[PDB]
Formats: sequence, C-alpha cells, structure tokens
Amino acid sequence: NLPARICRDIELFHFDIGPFENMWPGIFVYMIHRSCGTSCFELEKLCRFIMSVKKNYRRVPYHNWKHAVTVAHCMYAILQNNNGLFTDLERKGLLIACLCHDLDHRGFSNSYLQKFDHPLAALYSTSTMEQHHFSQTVSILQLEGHNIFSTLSSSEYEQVLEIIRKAIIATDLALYFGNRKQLEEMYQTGSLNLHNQSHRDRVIGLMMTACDLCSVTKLWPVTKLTANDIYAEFWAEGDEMKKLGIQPIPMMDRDKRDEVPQGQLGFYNAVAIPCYTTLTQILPPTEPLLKACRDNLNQWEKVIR
Ligand SMILES: COc1cc2cncnc2cc1OCCc1ccc2ccccc2n1
Ligand SMILES: [Mg+2]
Ligand SMILES: [Zn+2]
Repeated sequence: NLPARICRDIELFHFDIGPFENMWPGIFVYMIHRSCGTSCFELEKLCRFIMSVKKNYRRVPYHNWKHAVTVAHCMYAILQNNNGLFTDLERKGLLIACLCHDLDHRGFSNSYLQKFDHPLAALYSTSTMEQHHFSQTVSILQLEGHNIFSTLSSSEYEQVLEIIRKAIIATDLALYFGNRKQLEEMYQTGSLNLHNQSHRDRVIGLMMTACDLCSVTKLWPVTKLTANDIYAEFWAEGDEMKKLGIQPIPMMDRDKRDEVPQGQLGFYNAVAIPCYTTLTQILPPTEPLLKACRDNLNQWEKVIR
C-alpha cells in the first residue's frame, strides 16, 4: 500500500515518481484503481501484465520504464481533474496505452531507423516505432494469463485496443503539429464537439502529446535533470548519424550542446506552450500543466541571460 506522502502528492500534476522502481507498479495499480475501479482488472493478471511490460522496456537513458509510468501518471492527473468526460473504457485504455506507449524503444527516432534501413521501417513506413510499440502491446496481451481485458466482450475488447492503438500512434510527435492545428481551428470557430468521435480522437491524441511531453510541466529541478536524459539519447543518435556518414540536425549534435538553452526556447515556443495552451482551452482543469510549462520557459530564458 502507498505511503501517505505519495497518496497526497500523486494528485499533483507535477508529481515525480521517485527513484524506487519496485514502487512504480504499485503506483500504477493505485492509479488504475482510482480512475477505473478495483472491480475492473483482476489483480494477479494486471500485475503479471505490468511486470512483462516492464521487462520489454530497455535500459536507455530516457525512453525507459520510468518514462512509461510518468506519462501514465500525467494521464491519471488529467483524468482525475476532468471527471465525467471520459468513459470507463477510455480511462482504462488511456492509462494502459501510456504504460505501453514506448514498448521496446531503443533510444533512436523514426528518422534514424529510416536512414539506417532498419527492418522495422520496411514493416511500418510511417510512425515506425509507434506501430511497433502497439504491436508489442498486443503481443504481451496475447501471452498466457496476460489478457487484462479478458472479462470484456469481444466488441469492447476490439474497441479498447483501437483506443490504445490511436493513442500510442498519436505519441508520434510528427502527428501532433497537424492535430494541434485542426484542434485550434475547431476551438476558435466554436466547432469542437466532444460527442463527435473524430474530434474526440483528436483531443485524446493531444492529451497523449501533453502526457508524453510532461517533463516540461514539472518543477524546474525535475525538468532540468530530465533534459540530461533526453539529450543523452539525442546525442547518441547524432553519434550514430555521423557513423552513417550523415550530418545530424543540431539537436542531436553533441558539438552543439552549448546551444541547448536556445534549443529549449525553440521547443517551448513551437511545441510545448502551444500544446498545453490548446489543452487548457479544451480542458480548463489542466491549466497547472500550462502554468508549469510557462515557469520552465522563464527558467530557460533566465539560463540564457
Ligand atoms: C524537453 O525538450 C524536448 C523534448 C522533446 C520530446 N519529444 C521530442 N522532442 C523533444 C525535444 C526537446 O528539446 C530539444 C530542443 C532542441 C532543439 C534544437 C537544438 C539544437 C542544438 C542544441 C540543442 C537543441 N535542442
Ligand atoms: Mg515515443
Ligand atoms: Zn514517450
């Protein structure tokens, strides 16, 4: 059972999951039980599932088991603060999608895989890693005793896998730019309709970006240390690009590491702030994410001064 400090702090958007890995599963179960119900998943089956998902995450600096659970917590926080909007099945599927959304990530982008001519890129031409993460998710469900949706009907099962599939694919940031533009026009024309399945899919997609990006919504000491992990992977991919005979983009070039603050400014401007701004417009209780993003932009501006 959860420590009293975590019972309180877990409800904050800026919660950090801590360095104790054996606690992360209990944190996720509590999150599922609080959002979905304890009558929802059989405990042993869900535990079996969680530990296999863990096992198929890699020892990479950033896109690891910790990140999975952190993205799921952000989703939990969004869902707790917007009671009545999402169905039980949506809530179940979104938390599970978040836990799985980076399954078997190698710390390299879709662009590197394409350039490498990895087998996976011939299989999945667009959103390569994300199609793979979802394939992995399915393969784990299909393991003996790992089907956490076994009490659902065939229909609900197909429905929740579809919810999971679109949410994982939406974690391909390449898709976020289009999705956010569609959403922003819907907002401003008064045309967003959460009873329209295609609009609903968009909002969920944006929630998935928001959760996936949530390092920028933590308090600054957390945000600042997390950027160490993010760049550790980007710089490794840049080393790999150099080895293919290809100049990496500056973000991945460790020789341009002094330009990190400027690069962070760019990201907050072009991606993070518009993301949380659009999210708060659709879901006003998500405002603390946007406030914390702005605070972090200011800190990056301070670093530059
Ligand atoms: C919190 O920071 C980031 C989170 C991400 C999350 N997903 C995908 N890309 C992400 C990128 C992020 O920042 C990289 C920003 C960036 C851009 C150009 C750069 C050029 C040179 C040096 C550093 C740079 N940094
Ligand atoms: Mg990803
Ligand atoms: Zn992720």
